[PDB]
Amino acid sequence: PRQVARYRTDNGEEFDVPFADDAEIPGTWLCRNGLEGTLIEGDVPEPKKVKPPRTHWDMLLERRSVEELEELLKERLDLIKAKRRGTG
Amino acid sequence: VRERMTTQDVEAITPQTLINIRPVVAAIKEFFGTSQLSQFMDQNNPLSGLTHKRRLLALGLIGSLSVYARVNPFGFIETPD
Amino acid sequence: VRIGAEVRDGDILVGKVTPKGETELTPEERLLRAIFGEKAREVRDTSLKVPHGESGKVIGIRVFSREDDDELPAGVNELVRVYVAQKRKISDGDKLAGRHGNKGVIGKILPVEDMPFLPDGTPVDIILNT
Amino acid sequence: ADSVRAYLKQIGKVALLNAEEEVELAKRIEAGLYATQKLAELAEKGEKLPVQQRRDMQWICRDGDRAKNHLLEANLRLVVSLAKRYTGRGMAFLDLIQEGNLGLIRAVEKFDYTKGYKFSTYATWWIRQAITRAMADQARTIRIPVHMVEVINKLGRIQRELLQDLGREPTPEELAKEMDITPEKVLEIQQYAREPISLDQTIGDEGDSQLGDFIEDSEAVVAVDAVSFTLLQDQLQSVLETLSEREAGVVRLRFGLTDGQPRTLDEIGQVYGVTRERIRQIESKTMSKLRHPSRSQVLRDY
DNA sequence: GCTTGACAAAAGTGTTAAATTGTGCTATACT
DNA sequence: AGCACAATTTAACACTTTTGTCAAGC
Repeated sequence: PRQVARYRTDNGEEFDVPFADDAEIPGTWLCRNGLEGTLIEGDVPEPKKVKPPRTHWDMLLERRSVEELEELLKERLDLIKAKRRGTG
Repeated sequence: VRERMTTQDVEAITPQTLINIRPVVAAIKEFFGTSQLSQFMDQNNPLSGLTHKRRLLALGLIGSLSVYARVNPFGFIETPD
Repeated sequence: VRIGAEVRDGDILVGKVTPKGETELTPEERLLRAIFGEKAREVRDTSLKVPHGESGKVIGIRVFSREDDDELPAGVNELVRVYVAQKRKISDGDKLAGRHGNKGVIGKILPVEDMPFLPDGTPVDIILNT
Repeated sequence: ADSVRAYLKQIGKVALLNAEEEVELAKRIEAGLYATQKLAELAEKGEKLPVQQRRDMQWICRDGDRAKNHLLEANLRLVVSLAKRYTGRGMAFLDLIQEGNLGLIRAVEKFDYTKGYKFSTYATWWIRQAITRAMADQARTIRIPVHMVEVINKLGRIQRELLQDLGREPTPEELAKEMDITPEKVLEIQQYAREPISLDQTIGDEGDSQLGDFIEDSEAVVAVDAVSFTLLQDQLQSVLETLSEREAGVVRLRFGLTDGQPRTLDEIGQVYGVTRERIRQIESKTMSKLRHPSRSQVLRDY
């Protein structure tokens, strides 16, 4: 007594996962491939509030205020503009 | 100790903090066990235990000592003066 | 086991038990459980039995319990050692030997009667081949 | 042919940075990071910039990473210098070095050139922490969370400092008192700290038989039982032939001999179309019938 | 032979508090 | 090392639905 569900990985490979009939099938399944797969059924409800990992920009921003950065860029840009024709 | 006495500011160093005696005790406990020289005393009769003591070893390899043999201070066999 | 008791092969020396679960007992096992009314216990038997081919009397017991005193290593809560000893009659098959390197198995043990005996009627103990 | 003597041969190629250079490279990294973010933010804001200035900022980014990689490649010696001290603790040297290089990477991302401290001052923290944190996560075959590795090491020092104070190894109570935890807790901790042994290790001691082949598989089928179990099934089947048809069906379903699944009284009554109470009443009469000596004496031995 | 209701133990189920666990971080200088 | 904090697991408990039982009765 079992119902079969299919899951599609990102690469396109499909996997058959036999479940029991009286239970609720998941929408994503850790497959033999090692990659998450999405059911080809109607739901497929949710992505489960994935959170963004911390990036180098996050670390920089929380020490320099955006004004300090703008001035440093002006320093750098005025430095660049020195070689465009400017000084020789 | 060298790593301990080098890694710090100074004047906080005491002999105890500088020395964990773990390597000393470990080497001794690790010698009596898991060593070819240290062996369980063979004793099914007083003779066996007596000859287990006085047995000599080499890294022909195994032999026992002479009756009147008397080792010298360093460990040079002296035979009877 | 009580001191001075006689123990054969497979007898129980110390009775010990360890937790067990989930049991998930077979249906044919439980049906008898209900018929005879013996509740399936929640723990499995881990009891010390005398090894196969050993027998003797129990000399002494050494019990070490965590309850009172007794520095037993982390995890251990109690220890008991059983000492068994046996008189070993010289048996056919054992090994004898003299101080000159001669050794052999006891091939047979003949009744004192049918033994080569001196004119005294003094039977000889052992017979060595030439 | 050694692997590490090669890595050392390559990192030394780069020239260390003086105090002034660290600041210069650090500037280029922050400028490039913001310039890159500024461009990406405009598309969201639906804004545009001077075409010429836009190409300038685009080059700023390219220049920032060169400083980012140059800054890393210059300080690799620092990672190795700290990695030396942690060898033999259960992690290979190279692993400690790479993990240290990961800390070095974060030191660069979080370094602040405006504070005026030499780079090695702030990099040692991240490099050190990276190596240690790695060991707690990887060094043990059975991974132990960091907080537990932390307490185990503290229990070790408390035990070492207490060892030197009392001239004897302190018991759980002292160790517990000095550490402000229950002795039963320090016992649970000392079990966690155990490290496994090698099955491939040879314990023959004259015979060269490894430890592995000495373990008794306890789940393996007992030869006599699987047969006596098949004989019990047969004995039960025959014993049921004495009961009524409806009667045998109930006892089977209640214990699940036929379908391997026990059933509640309600479930059994639903298949027979009767109340759940009656099902209970049936079982009782048939347990006392099965308790009749004729059917039982055979089963007691089983 | 069977069903009803009262009823208590038992097993689920949802809601919260506690604990465990994982990640970030430490600024003299140190290659 | 050591701590802070967030994220997640585990416990705890109330409360609800089940499941087994009783006495009395159709």
